[PDB]
Amino acid sequence: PPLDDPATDPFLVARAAADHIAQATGVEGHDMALVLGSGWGGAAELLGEVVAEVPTHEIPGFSSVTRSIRVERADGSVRHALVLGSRTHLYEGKGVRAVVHGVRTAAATGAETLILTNGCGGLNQEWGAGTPVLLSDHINLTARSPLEGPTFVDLTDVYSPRLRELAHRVDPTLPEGVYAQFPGPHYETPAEVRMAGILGADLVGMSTTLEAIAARHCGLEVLGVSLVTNLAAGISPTPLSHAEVIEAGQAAGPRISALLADIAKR
Amino acid sequence: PPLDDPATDPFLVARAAADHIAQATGVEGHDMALVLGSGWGGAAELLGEVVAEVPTHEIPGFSSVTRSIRVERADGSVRHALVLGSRTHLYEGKGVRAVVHGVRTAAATGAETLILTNGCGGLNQEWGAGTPVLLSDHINLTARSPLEGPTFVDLTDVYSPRLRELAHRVDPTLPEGVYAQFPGPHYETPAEVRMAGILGADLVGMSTTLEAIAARHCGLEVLGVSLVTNLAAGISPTPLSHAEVIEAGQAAGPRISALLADIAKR
Amino acid sequence: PPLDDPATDPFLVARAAADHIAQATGVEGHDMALVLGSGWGGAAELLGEVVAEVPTHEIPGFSSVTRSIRVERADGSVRHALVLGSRTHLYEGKGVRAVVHGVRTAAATGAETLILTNGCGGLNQEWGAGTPVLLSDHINLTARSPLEGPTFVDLTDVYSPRLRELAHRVDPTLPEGVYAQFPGPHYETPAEVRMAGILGADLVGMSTTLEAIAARHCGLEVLGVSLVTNLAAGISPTPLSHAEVIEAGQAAGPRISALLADIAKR
Ligand SMILES: Nc1nc2[nH]c(I)nc2c(=O)[nH]1
Ligand SMILES: Nc1nc2[nH]c(I)nc2c(=O)[nH]1
Ligand SMILES: Nc1nc2[nH]c(I)nc2c(=O)[nH]1
Ligand SMILES: [Ca+2]
Repeated sequence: PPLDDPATDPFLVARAAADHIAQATGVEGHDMALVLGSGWGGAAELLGEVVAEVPTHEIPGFSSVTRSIRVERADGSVRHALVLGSRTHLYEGKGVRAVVHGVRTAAATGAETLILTNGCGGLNQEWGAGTPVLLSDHINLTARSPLEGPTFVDLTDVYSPRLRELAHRVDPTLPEGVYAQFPGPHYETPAEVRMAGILGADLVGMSTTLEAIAARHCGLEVLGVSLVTNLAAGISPTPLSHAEVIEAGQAAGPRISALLADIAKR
Repeated sequence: PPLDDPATDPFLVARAAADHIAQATGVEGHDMALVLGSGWGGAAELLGEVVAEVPTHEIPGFSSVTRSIRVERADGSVRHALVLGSRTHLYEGKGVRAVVHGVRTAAATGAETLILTNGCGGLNQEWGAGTPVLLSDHINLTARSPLEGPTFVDLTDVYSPRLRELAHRVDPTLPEGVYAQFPGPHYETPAEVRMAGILGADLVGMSTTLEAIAARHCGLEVLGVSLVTNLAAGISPTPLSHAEVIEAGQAAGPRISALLADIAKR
Repeated sequence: PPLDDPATDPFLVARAAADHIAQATGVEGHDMALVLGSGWGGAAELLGEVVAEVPTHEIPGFSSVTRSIRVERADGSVRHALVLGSRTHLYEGKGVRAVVHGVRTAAATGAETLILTNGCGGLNQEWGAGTPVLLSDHINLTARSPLEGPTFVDLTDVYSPRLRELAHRVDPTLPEGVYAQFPGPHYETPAEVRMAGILGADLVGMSTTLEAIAARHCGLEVLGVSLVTNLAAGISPTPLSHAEVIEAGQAAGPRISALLADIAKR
């Protein structure tokens, strides 16, 4: 049944998603899932040997290619990473269920670990375009929640200290920040960015927190990595050019992809 | 007509609601109404003589028991209190009309006083779990409103000085606070809690302000009382276990039940 | 097709609107457009010669009178100002598309400059009721966006410095401030007002920013002018009576329409 239909149980569709993915991939269960956001598009190429590719629109609940990858750890053991193909934003109007469907499907496949990445604007002048920042916490400014009902979930540690420790083994220099989510799709005015800051955020973007609350609700351990696309409006006196931003964004691709693939082995 | 349809006038449903109530109870008009939040389930047991109980889902506009209670005052005269059953939340996804329908039903019965109570997280460390707090003002962070048109209504004193005066005669030690309504149902993150602080809140919860605005627009005097369920996330260095919370919550039962009962007689 | 039909292209409907206007008015294109807000009702009477009046409920996508005005310039040339009739608020529940249809219809007629006016409450005590204020930036607190897709648009200078400079050649005494948009229609509680102050706003109201973001997306140069209806709740020690507000409101009429006429010539 259609995820859009309020009578529909969202987890029942995630269930059917998971069961399709297992049949189409020959992988009974996965161990971790990655949501590659703006800028990480090739961040999974060094994850490992692709085991299966599933036309994403073919999976229950969805509507480009979801990948199943054998991650090989140093001791030789293997994990199975589910790389979600698409991504649906809150701004698309498709409902919060559609925004978090990837996450709940990740869950149903048994992937206890979730890696959420995104592109965003930075409020700390110390982190320029290209800088990856670990999420230490978040501020959901969407006035939305992906949970329906008396689902009183606790968010005291949405972003697992365990996982950031493992990220800091791969690169002890990665800074940490509080990520704030705006509904988007438009960008923030300088007065809005000052606001984000006053409220305590170090980063601003238009995704991830709904996904994160959803995942914690499913009992997942969540790693959150932002790739600062460029300083937020009004932060730097000398704003980068749009071409400069896109340029600083491509430059990061190899580093960023090296990062994920390494963290994923642990 | 069903409240869910934009065509329906929510007030006409309220009217049907109050007419059902006067018929079923034999009480032609109530004088005051009480909404019992989390932790107040038994706060109306010393209120007075229960004259009638109406299964809530039987009153037009709803869908668990609504009560008419006689309040015997000092001077020997009576007052009838309507104790609204349910309490539909914004997060239930049934619409803002469903949220404030009880308040409009109460207004329709002729109540001129509304007491709203709720359970919330506290940000003042002085107010441990079990602490009742009068609302001196609120901050509605739901980006939603109960009013549907160029209905420009004044909120300069949503929480009546008169009623807080009376409550202080009953118990001059009730502190007062500014309450913030988040849409929920998830709880706030340590960063969002600090944020509520930064914005000027002393308390965070998932209800009440929509109801209060609805009420003032209907001309009622509002008294808001919160019951700190437990310090908000990240507030206390030392979290209280669930046993401590549920425990501090039950110990407060006798006090708030006596509080309302006294307040109702005035 | 109807605008609230998600499959409908909001821009096709703007186009259809621009075409109706062109034939109904005889003017092939407009150069600028004005949105008359609360208190600006007669602010376009001195603009110039009314070349045509089109009942609004008659232009595609709408549902009082939309005006086509010839503006005579210093060098003798002329410009055409499309003065939008109506004005649909976010609160009416019609959808964000109907809120910014006016703007999109203006752009489609070829207008390049847009003057957004509104009445609002003020947080600065030096700007009492009747004071016109220019917007230097805004804070959109509605959790909504007029944009429906990966439409990533830069909002670093929503309110054109160019125009604000012209605004100041006309009247060098106009102060500037940051505008906060609440979804409304209920007004703000004293704490919500302090909140807006802490967040960086000098003015609070129920419109403008979604339109502005919409204009900026269409490539329009935006000039935003508020008229302080009166001080925000809890700001002034001695609040004005509603009689004093409406009065201060009308006494500003001639200055306000002189202002727009002079600005319209440039
Ligand atoms: N809101 C918001 N979203 C973003 N997404 C990206 I990539 N960069 C930004 C940014 O600066 N602000
Ligand atoms: N938002 C919110 N609602 C609550 N309800 C209760 I009981 N405790 C809380 C809390 O800490 N936050
Ligand atoms: N939100 C808001 N809108 C307004 N519109 C006008 I006229 N005055 C106000 C005000 O004080 N607050
Ligand atoms: Ca597993």
